[PDB]
Amino acid sequence: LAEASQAHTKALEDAKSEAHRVVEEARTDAERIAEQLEAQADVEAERIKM
Amino acid sequence: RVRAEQQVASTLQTAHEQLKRERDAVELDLRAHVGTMSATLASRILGVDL
Repeated sequence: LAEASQAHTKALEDAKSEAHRVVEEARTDAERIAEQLEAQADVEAERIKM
Repeated sequence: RVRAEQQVASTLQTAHEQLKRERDAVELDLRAHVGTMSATLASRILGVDL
């Protein structure tokens, strides 16, 4: 019982940390996509200008 | 896209009108040479200076 009680919170904090890591990677490639998309926006704008 | 649209549409309208003003105001000044070019065409078609 003692070892299961400690392993519960161990797995809990491990999941917390790894999930924070994954959502951080998501919030990274999110702004990556935002960059790419605004770039495409301005190139389409200049295309229509020409 | 719409920004690149409204701007090009407005400048297109204003350039069309400006080119219309160019056209009507330069239409008749070149007719100073239509007479002499008709004359040289007649000279070519006859084979004489007349």
